[PDB]
Amino acid sequence: DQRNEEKAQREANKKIEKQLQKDKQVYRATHRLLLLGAGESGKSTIVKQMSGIFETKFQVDKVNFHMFDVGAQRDERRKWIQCFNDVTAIIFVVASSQTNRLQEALNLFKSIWNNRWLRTISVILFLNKQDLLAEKVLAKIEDYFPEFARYTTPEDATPEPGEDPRVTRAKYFIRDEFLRISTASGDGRHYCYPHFTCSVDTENIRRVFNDCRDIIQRMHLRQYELL
Amino acid sequence: TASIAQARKLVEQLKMEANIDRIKVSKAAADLMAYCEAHAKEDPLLTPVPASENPFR
Amino acid sequence: ELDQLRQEAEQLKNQIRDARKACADATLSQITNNIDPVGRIQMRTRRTLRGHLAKIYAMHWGTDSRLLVSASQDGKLIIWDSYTTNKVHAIPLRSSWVMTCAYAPSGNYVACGGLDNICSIYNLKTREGNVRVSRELAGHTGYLSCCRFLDDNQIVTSSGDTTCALWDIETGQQTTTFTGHTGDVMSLSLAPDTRLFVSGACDASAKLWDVREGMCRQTFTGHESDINAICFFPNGNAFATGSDDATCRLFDLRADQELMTYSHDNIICGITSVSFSKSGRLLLAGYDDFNCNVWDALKADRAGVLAGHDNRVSCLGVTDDGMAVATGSWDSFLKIWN
Amino acid sequence: QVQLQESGGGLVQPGGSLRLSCAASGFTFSNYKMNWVRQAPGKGLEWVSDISQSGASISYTGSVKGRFTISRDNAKNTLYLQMNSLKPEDTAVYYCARCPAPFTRDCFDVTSTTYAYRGQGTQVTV
Amino acid sequence: DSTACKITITVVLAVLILITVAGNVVVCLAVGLNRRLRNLTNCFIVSLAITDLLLGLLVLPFSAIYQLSCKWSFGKVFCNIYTSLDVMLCTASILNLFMISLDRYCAVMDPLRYPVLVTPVRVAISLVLIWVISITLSFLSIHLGWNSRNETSKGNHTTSKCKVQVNEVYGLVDGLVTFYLPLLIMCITYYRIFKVARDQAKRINHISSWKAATIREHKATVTLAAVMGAFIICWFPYFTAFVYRGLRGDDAINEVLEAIVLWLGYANSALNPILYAALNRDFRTGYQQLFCC
Ligand SMILES: CC(C)CCC[C@@H](C)[C@H]1CC[C@H]2[C@@H]3CC=C4C[C@@H](O)CC[C@]4(C)[C@H]3CC[C@]12C
Ligand SMILES: Cc1nc(N)sc1CCN
Repeated sequence: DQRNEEKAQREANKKIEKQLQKDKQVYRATHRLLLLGAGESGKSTIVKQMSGIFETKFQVDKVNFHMFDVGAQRDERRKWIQCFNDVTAIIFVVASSQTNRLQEALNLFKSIWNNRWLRTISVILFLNKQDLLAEKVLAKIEDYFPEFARYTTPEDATPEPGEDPRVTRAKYFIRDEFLRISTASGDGRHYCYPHFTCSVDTENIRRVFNDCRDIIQRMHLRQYELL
Repeated sequence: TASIAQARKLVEQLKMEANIDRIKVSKAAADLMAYCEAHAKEDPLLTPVPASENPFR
Repeated sequence: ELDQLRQEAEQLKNQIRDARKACADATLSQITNNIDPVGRIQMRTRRTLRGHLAKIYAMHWGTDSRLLVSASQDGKLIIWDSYTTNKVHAIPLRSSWVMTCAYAPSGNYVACGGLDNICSIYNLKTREGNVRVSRELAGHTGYLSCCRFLDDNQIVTSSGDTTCALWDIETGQQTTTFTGHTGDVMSLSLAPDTRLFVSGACDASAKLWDVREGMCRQTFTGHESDINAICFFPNGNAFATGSDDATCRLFDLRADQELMTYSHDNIICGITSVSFSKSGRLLLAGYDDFNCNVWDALKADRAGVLAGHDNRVSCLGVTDDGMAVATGSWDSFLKIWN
Repeated sequence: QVQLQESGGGLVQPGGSLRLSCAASGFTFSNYKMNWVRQAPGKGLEWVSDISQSGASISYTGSVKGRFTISRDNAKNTLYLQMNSLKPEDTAVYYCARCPAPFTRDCFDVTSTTYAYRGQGTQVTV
Repeated sequence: DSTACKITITVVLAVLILITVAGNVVVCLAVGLNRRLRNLTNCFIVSLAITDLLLGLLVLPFSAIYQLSCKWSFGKVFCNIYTSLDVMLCTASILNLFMISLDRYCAVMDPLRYPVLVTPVRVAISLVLIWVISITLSFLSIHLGWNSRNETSKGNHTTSKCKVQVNEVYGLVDGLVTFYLPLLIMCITYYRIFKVARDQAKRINHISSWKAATIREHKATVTLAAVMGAFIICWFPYFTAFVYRGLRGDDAINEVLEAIVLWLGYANSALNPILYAALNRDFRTGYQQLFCC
């Protein structure tokens, strides 16, 4: 009489497998993003333009993106963050605008970059609140980064036609300070994609889209020994 | 005075834990070894089980 | 007053250390020198369970030694019948960040939780065949960590907010809060008599807690880094804990001291899960090297190695009958070893 | 049991030197990257400097670069910090911190509020 | 020196057969033993290895003996089967290379749609279409006499010759369908992939200022050339000769050229296990695990 129990179990398994196939396709069609930075950085402004954890869903050119905003979690993030070793990218928001907040952001970035379970994920780096740094430098980097005294704007810089050089060199100094960490390791398995942005903008979604395109394209090119 | 408030609980916890009727480690070791030896025959992961009795054969 | 309290705390710590030293008459490694070794222990993968799409974070055996519940980062729990490898249930979850899952000792309910700080309890005994959330417990202020049923009406949870809680499932309220840890609480273990439990934290320490009184009965230390896994010795008189030091330690509750250390020169990776065999003679520990080593509790010598997972071994479990060991990993597969 | 003890401090003059010491007990010292982290009264915790496991990689903050020297002695099991050419803005409580995982390059929760792998610190007032 | 030549050619043919069989068996072992490689991405590579393996076991061992002996002693009913198997397997291998190229194009050009574009059902449909075309060309056409020139052919005195007959239509249709149009499509595909790869390499090398270039464009070009040069060098002259003799006639081509082009076509089955599996770092990981196991 156990034959009927076996048959019923097989039927239930078949139904579960059909549902799992549908869920597998849906899962594989979605890109997941981690959003870090919940301090002076305008993370909530970026979220608005785009409970332990909050989820935001959006679509760009019929591509589905699922961004995860960290909610009620303590300052200790060593064990928690290991949950995010499978995201396609980490979006790291640092305000470029009283302690050395920029040094703390650089230390957190360095920690994320060199973590055993995270050192395959590219980081999309948003250097936010560029206008507050523009105001401050035109009226404090040298007192926290003395090497900035010898920094010169580079040759591939693309400043706006109305940008004071004193703002250009500071923004590119900060960007280069992040790239100095990003470039020192990874063996090509991950790259940093820095961007300058205002607190309120509309191009952030497009920039994240393009950075995800570049990340996946570079991964595939690495797979085929074309890069 | 938050650190004083927390130290007032730390000292109480340490005082409470100090009053434990601890035994000699040799007695606990003997008890654990005796338990392990008594139930050794009942552990399939220590004594292999024939396929006719193993459900995962 | 702060300096006087600090000095009193130091004096009490010195007194406790002296009381512990007073009992160190011999080591387990000396008493067990006359005990025959377990020999070479070998196991083979008997079943492989597939169907998860992401990391498997938690796994728990049923009390009938035939059903398994596993949780993955897809947002799904899967209830398997291990004897046939068929899936019995698949439960979609509200959020995909699941770090723990638990099977009720009666088989009626399944609990889970994670980064949403909420422990969800699903009723499997559904008249319609549709598994629904029977309750949600939402009193923590940090990511939810290991949770274990005490009975159909009580559950003990731990979280990243440094506290543990005894919850009454009928009302959705906390009935006891256990405080005293300073770091995140990583794993729980319930005593076989369900009167005490032991909680390990990111303080490199563990605490023996009294369920009914809400007090911390004993504090054990000796690890250098965070404790990731903890389990009870089958008779309830000892713990085994694993940490990020690449070491495991057996502690005795009555001597209030560390009793044995299991470590190896070639192991520098952390321990993700710890469990005991039915007799307590074999200690199984899963490592980040994608492998699980089997140890001899009494003689502290490596006995056998379980190999086959191609990613970090997240969870380990032994059936109440002791017949099989289940292992989960980040490669989305479960393995049932003889 | 992991326990760190700081030594040194007191009232100092601007332009002087001071040697802070950190003694360890309860772990293997030569496997963890070591940190010095200060906290000013009225502000939060801020990271000063670090030295690696073997003592090769030494890094500082830009505000403290060229005036501080972090060293370690794995044989004598101690951590030293030399403070020459001081500044009146450097009056703070100093902590010697230990990274939680051995044999790694990343340190997450060093500059945090409730962290249990560092000592009680020492007061340096200029 | 005719016997020294015979012995040397025998050794060369045996070495080629052994290399083909060993390489394709190694690829199949890598996929079977390390189930981490079982992916939609690797199914075309697995199919290509098996096809080539069959050539090692079913066709080449007889082609080598016919060329050495110079007589088809096996028979006439077997001669129709040997000609069919050769056509089927060679066409299947070429079309598998074409599908690998198309899969890589889809992977690189639109990485955000790839998980949707190459759903497994489309892979199965593509493989079924490949095998339908191969069987249509190899068995349906041969047994129906579609490749036969006319009824004016008297044939050889006995069954000793066993060579694929080529009518004018068969040469132009077999060439265009199986090699030339796929060749054009693959060339365009890999040119576009090359452009994307070199642009990415330039960006990666340019973002670094104080750090020396971490990526070599010349090495990327070399990988693409090895992928295409092998295909063209192996297959172009054989189909050129095939199409030429279909129109002009068999009496026009010399026998040494007929042998050289046939064996150049066969040799491509000894390179596919290297170009596609040995250059894929997932298979290099598998080829460390295989010996580790
Ligand atoms: C990777 C490629 C180059 C390996 C294949 C090597 C090719 C060129 C080898 C394999 C079999 C060889 C043929 C074997 C039989 C003969 C008959 C002899 O009377 C003239 C040469 C000729 C026609 C040989 C030319 C070279 C040949 C076609
Ligand atoms: C004549 C012909 N046409 C193909 N597509 S293959 C083949 C045989 C290869 N030796």
